[PDB]
Amino acid sequence: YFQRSVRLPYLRC
Amino acid sequence: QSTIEEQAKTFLDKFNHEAEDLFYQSSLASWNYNTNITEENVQNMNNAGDKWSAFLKEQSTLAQMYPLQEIQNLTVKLQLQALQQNGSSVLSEDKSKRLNTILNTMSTIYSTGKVCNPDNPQECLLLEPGLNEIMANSLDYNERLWAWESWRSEVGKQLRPLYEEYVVLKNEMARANHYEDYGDYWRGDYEVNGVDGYDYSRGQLIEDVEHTFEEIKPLYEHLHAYVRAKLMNAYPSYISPIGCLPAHLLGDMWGRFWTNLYSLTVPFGQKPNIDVTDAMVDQAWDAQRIFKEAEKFFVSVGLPNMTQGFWENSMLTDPGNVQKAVCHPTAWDLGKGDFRILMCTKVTMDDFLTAHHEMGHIQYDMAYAAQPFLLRNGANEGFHEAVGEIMSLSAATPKHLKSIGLLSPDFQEDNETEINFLLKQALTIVGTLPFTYMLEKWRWMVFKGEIPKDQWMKKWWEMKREIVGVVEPVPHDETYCDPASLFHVSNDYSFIRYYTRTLYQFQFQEALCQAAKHEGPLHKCDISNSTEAGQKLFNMLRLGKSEPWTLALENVVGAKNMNVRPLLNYFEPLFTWLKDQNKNSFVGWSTDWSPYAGSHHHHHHHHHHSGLNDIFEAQKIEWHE
Ligand SMILES: *[C@@H]1O[C@H](CO)[C@@H](O[C@@H]2O[C@H](CO)[C@@H](O)[C@H](O)[C@H]2NC(C)=O)[C@H](O)[C@H]1NC(C)=O
Ligand SMILES: *[C@@H]1O[C@H](CO)[C@@H](O)[C@H](O)[C@H]1NC(C)=O
Ligand SMILES: *[C@@H]1O[C@H](CO)[C@@H](O)[C@H](O)[C@H]1NC(C)=O
Ligand SMILES: *[C@@H]1O[C@H](CO)[C@@H](O)[C@H](O)[C@H]1NC(C)=O
Ligand SMILES: [Cl-]
Ligand SMILES: [Zn+2]
Repeated sequence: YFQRSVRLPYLRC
Repeated sequence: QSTIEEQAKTFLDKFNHEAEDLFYQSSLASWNYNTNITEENVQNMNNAGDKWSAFLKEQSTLAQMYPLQEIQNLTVKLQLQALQQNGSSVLSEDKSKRLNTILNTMSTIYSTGKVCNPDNPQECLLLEPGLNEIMANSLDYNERLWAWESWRSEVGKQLRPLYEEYVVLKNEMARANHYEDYGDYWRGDYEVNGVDGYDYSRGQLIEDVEHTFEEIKPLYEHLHAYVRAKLMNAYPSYISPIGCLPAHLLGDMWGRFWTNLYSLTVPFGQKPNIDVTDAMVDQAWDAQRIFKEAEKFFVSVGLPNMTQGFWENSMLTDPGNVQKAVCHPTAWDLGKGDFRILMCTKVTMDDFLTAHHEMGHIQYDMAYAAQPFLLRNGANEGFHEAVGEIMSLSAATPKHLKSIGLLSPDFQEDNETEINFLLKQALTIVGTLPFTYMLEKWRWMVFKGEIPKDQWMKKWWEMKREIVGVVEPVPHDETYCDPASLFHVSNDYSFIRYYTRTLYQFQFQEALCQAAKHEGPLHKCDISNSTEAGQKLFNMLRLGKSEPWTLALENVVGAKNMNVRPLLNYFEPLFTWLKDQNKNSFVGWSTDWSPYAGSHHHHHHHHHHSGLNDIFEAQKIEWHE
């Protein structure tokens, strides 16, 4: 899960 | 030639155009993996993850050129401030690879992990949907206990070593960014600085969570005791009337929600079933119907329709035995007017309410689409979840279920349907707050180093027993990693957002119903057909993350912080009725009684009436006013 966040750009599906 | 602020305007516009293009591309790759699970798609998704995280590293490095104390324009200063966060990139190229591999290994262990019938090795069951089917629908203490223990010893034990290493690396990353520990890093989401009276410090969050939890505790005590008495009616020899509920008998794999217990706990089952699942199947609703109905709910309050792209592109059902999908309800904002929802919609009230929740996410996204890139976000991790939850608060009311033909036209409100409804809601909403607080406090304690590794599981179950009133049916040594048996733990998601969300939503529902001119208790409110309330909501939604969550909250509800007051008012009739119900029962739980070590075949006693006389006296004195 790609996000518009710098701290957390990518989150595990 | 050019001042820092003009330089920064230029930099941010370059960043925004490239970031929009790249983010849309990467999100398309993510969509491909989540709808079509293939290695070709994993490879593309991972490649895009590299491109994207590396891009944000470069742009974060570039954003440090422009000092924040040389910036007048606030819209510029906020963007730069967000960009100046180092994130997890601070680690070495070696350790970053190791932590990424750990995260992937844990996520794969969770999603691929399967337990097989001991008598039939060739036939196995995955967590989704095979094991969940049991933990939701089974009534067998032994089948449920098998599934629960099996999952925690087959896949949990695989996760223990990885989680230990993961904690070490996460804490290295957090301290390298001048947080105390990874838990403090996570609490950083709720941080506010430089907004004068709207500031909020990271340690302040724990204080507010625990202070608000206090007032949840009595209601939870009483709901838990009523649920205990009802679960005794269904598992006769396996529950003590003074003990924590066994973990495997709670409605899902963890007791994260007590929602599926409703069929057993229904107060007045003679009255029509407020769970419209049965009605949903007698009316042959498919998934398309569920989402169209939700759309109608949003248009009714003056919000827009779903885009042509939404109906074209969304995957609203499980796509068949051929191609596997990630069946986790999610709302997709990819930019360029592209909004989707991925949900493997089942014909149940659970997915009806979820559909409303996830479409509420799409409303928040569509509202703040006009904001600059990094500010196209909620005011904190709990805001999106609260937005989703209030929609289900309206959708779940019997009033509303009647107006959409799930409850018959000759459906009368009464005391008993009101109690039915409040009990069900509390099963979903109150039952998860101790679960969530306990889990997150365990994690926070682990990351701060208050819990050594020799006492990971010991303390996990101490805290389940104490905070939640749930007891393991099987003793668990440190080879177990029970917390990582939940997705949010092994896939590296913060979890306190569900507690904060849960308070926000009622705070929101209060304010909106005032805007809707609702006379009546907060739990009979349905905001449908009120553009006035929809307007009041949209004003906050289009803001996005343009201003901090203290102010974003205050603008709608009038307070700068989390409030538990509305939540108690929502459930007050049920609090009264539950207290009356428990009048002759016990309330609370012993931390010491356990399924495996609480049984005693009462062959011979020592006193005439055992201690029951003393127990009556001691309980009289115990609850004395
Ligand atoms: C919101 O308003 C709509 C439009 O009036 C309601 O839909 C009507 O409901 C009545 C019953 O009250 C039916 O007799 C009509 O046939 C319905 N018309 C349409 C076009 O749907 C809807 O029930 C209202 N919902 C709420 C929650 O107030
Ligand atoms: C801040 O910059 C934006 C463009 O990035 C501009 O539209 C806006 O007017 C500026 N605000 C102020 C107060 O100058
Ligand atoms: C880390 O972030 C700070 C500001 O948050 C920045 O000054 C620094 O250059 C970054 N990188 C480090 C400390 O290596
Ligand atoms: C939403 O779509 C309906 C048709 O399904 C249309 O009548 C209505 O005007 C639309 N609302 C908005 C706000 O575009
Ligand atoms: Cl557990
Ligand atoms: Zn959601």
